Amino acid sequence: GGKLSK
Amino acid sequence: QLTEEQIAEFKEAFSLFDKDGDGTITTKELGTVMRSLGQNPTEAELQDMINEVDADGNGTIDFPEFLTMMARKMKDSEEEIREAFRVFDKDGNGYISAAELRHVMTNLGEKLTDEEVDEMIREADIDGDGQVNYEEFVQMMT
Ligand SMILES: *C(=O)CCCCCCCCCCCCC
Ligand SMILES: [Ca+2]
Ligand SMILES: [Ca+2]
Ligand SMILES: [Ca+2]
Ligand SMILES: [Ca+2]
Repeated sequence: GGKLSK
Repeated sequence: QLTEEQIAEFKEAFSLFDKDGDGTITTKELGTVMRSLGQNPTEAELQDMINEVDADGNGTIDFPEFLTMMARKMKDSEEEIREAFRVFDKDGNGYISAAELRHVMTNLGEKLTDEEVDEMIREADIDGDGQVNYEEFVQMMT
């Protein structure tokens, strides 16, 4: 949906 | 640390594996997901995998164990990332397009608005060309 890891 | 948006994303990803929604991921469910991604694990290989994440050894994967596994973002193989990239880059041109990402989401049985697919592409895109090349794919999970 929006993000994951750095 | 682990953002709340990540917990949201990982909870959604978890629902992609837990087909029946019984709160646990089984080897059968892991098998269908992997086959939908062009893979083909054997019963034993599938069982070995669940094991490498089955904290309480009960045989199945619960969200806590899945969240835990995902927490292992500290990892970073150039052939393991490579196969992952390949499932997405279907035409093999070195760039994952919104349409290709959509196709994999579809096989995984996930319904997303075009806007949602553009967004996923957006957060992974680095150069701004609107696509995800190998270099950006890697950084996306390390
Ligand atoms: C936002 O909507 C959440 C993103 C969900 C993507 C699910 C992908 C999980 C399956 C792994 C496939 C990639 C191959 C290693
Ligand atoms: Ca299940
Ligand atoms: Ca378990
Ligand atoms: Ca491509
Ligand atoms: Ca790009």
